[PDB]
Amino acid sequence: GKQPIAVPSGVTVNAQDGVFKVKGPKGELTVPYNTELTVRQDGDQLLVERPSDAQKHRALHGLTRTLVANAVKGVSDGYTINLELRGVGFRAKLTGKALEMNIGYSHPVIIEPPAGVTFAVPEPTRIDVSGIDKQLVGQVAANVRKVRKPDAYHGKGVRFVGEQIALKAGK
Amino acid sequence: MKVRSSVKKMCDNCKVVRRHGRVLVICSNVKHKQRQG
Amino acid sequence: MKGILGTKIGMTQIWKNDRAIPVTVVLAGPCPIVQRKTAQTDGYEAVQIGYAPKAERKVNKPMQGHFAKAGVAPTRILREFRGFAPDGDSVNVDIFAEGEKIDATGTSKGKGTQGVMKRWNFAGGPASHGSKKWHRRPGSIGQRKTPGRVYKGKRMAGHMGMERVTVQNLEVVEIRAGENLILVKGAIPGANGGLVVLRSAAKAS
Amino acid sequence: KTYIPKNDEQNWVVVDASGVPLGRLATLIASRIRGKHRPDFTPNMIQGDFVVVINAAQVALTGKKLDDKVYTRYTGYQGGLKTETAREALSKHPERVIEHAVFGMLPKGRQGRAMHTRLKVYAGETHPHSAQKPQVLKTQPL
RNA sequence: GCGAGAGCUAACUUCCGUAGCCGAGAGGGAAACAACCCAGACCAUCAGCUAAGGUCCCUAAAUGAUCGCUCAGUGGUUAA
RNA sequence: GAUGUCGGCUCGUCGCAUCCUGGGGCUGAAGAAGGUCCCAAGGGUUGGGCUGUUCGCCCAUUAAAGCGGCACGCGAGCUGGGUUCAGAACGUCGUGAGACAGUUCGGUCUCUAUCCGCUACGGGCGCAGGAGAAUUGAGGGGAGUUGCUCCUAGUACGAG
RNA sequence: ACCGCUGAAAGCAUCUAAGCGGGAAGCCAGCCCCAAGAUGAGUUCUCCCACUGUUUAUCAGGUAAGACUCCCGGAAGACC
Repeated sequence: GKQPIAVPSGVTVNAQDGVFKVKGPKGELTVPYNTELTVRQDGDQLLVERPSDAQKHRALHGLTRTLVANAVKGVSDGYTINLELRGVGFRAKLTGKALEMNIGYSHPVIIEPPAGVTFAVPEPTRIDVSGIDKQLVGQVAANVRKVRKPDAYHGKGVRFVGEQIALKAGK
Repeated sequence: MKVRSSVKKMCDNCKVVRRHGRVLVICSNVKHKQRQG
Repeated sequence: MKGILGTKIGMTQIWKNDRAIPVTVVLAGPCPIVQRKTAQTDGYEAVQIGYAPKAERKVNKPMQGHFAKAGVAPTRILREFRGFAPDGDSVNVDIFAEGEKIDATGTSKGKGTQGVMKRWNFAGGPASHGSKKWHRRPGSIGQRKTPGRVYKGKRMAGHMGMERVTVQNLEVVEIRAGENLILVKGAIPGANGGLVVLRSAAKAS
Repeated sequence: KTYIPKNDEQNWVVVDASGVPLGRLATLIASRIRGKHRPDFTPNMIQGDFVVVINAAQVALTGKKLDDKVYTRYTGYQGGLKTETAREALSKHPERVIEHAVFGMLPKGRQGRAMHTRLKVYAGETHPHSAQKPQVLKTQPL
């Protein structure tokens, strides 16, 4: 079961109906939920209470909270993942906002950030996907982590810095 | 991937999961990767 | 899309540089515009061009009105083209450009009633080791008490030819405006004197 | 001795298909069509009012509108003429999803067929009301 | 169907014992269908109550009432 | 009071427990090449020699050179090599007439399609006037294969 | 098939039960051909236009636009 709810300043919830509408310094974010899913703010902090309790319920429960709490650090602090390009001649440049891979493929890989995401590069050997929506970011750093998975013999291609990739080790 | 009728753990990892009407087996190691389907 | 009507005329030899190329001389006379169909009148966009001319003494009364409805001059042939336009009358000048690949579409020369060896290739049989089913005649139409019939489409003799056809991607070699003549590489369908339609690649490489 | 026939009647009803469970609705349509509270209430010929359905496109199903509901359709000599589509796949022609689930809950004989004729669906709403100039007693489902 | 031999505790298999049915049995049911289920047709009737079975629409009759079970389309083809 | 039999040839079509091409997991997978399990039948799956063969062995190739079903698919479609007529021979059995797990040479496989089905092509009528012509597309059919060289790159990889 | 993002019920973990994405010579669309007897028989442009016949010959009969008949041909075709 989940209940705590840190709703720091910047926020602005609006449980108006099922579109549990939100607005913060990072940009108004909206996350829908279950109506019979009871929730609003009490006193200062917040909480999503529930009707029945066992499964069909306690699940959406433990869902919504975790979800809203997100939009919080959401419009509050914004999210950003840091990827690592690794291997001989692996490197990303850029084009406007376009992430530009260069990872062994006979021709270069261009990646374009969607409606509310942004690419950044420190050294053409490390990456970053910041943004508002925790999902998308993950839901995209993926698409970048996918342009090339790490190998079981040298763990190349994109990865998660503190990524644990042991090597099979061959000949 | 291992499609076996009888799907069970094979070490203190094997994490029997249930994705779309299927019985799965995700272990930290792969050769334990199972799946009735 | 684009396109114009024409008449086949014949093939002949022509060298583009040092490589001789056979070519089908087509004549895509200037084409009139006799009715602009629009997805607001006929529920769809398209055009109606005309071709060979016609003496008015042959021209039905109703047909006159239709042509007169644009003051064109009775053609004798009308054909539609989807998503086209221009203003005035359609010729090949500017339309097709030397180098374009096209889809010529005439009417196959009609081969009358043809066997299977000829209409579907088949193989007939023997010619010497026993027979009565020398060469042509199909082998067997089916199986037995199962599918106690024959399938819908089994290939058998029939009228072959006289069908619409389309030979895609042809290289408009030369183009003699001032003569609505055009020259295409390869062979176009149907015989000389036949109506062929030339369009832009239906979908080319 | 039992009662005879009439005719000079052709009740022109307009059921709504919105959100309602296709089937249920169907049964209803299939009801009136064939013979509701029926006039002379008779077999021989039909007196079952004319039905107009709007929307349709927004009919309703349940677990399967992707799974299970597969409207099959086997063409010419079945030389692999096995053509089927998911019901959701009937987003090209919701119109038929209904229309073709009712001609089922209707006699299949000579008359029976002449009875789909009176059923008349429209994937829309108000615009549909155009193909509607007679009566229009809106007798929604339940 | 029940009780056995046979046979792979195989077959609309084969041979006995035993009861019922078809054979010589129409009618309702089981989509359809000898024998399964209900029931034994003297004739006439726009009359009525029931069996087995049933009561969304194709068919006659509660999309009935109340407390539950499963989201599989299980229901609408088996097992370790 | 007859459901023509083995094998070919012709003509196909269907299932998948996929032979090759497509996608994927794991590999004891370095790469290249493979093993193996999953998903997947669009399409494709060669020519010769021996045998009546099916089968199979073999020559040369191939991406491959799948397995099965359809009265061991198909004789009112062809053959007829095979085997279950009459002749004749050998071995074998029989005193014999004859016989056979057998072997061997020979030996007339029926012009005319009525119903369904199928391929083409017309006549009627219908589509709320009588006519000329140009079309929408409901639905339906066809096609849907693969190699090799080059480039990237002699890179990644690899002690090489 | 297979890989995944956000992620509860199992304060962790999880491709999942809410949700979202990638992904095959296959499926649907796409290409070429047929096609409203799609009897739910569609659409568009154009033409001919409102004749005659007394409950004795109740509907046919002149005709318009148009077309067939027929003649001479054809790269169309068995006949049509």
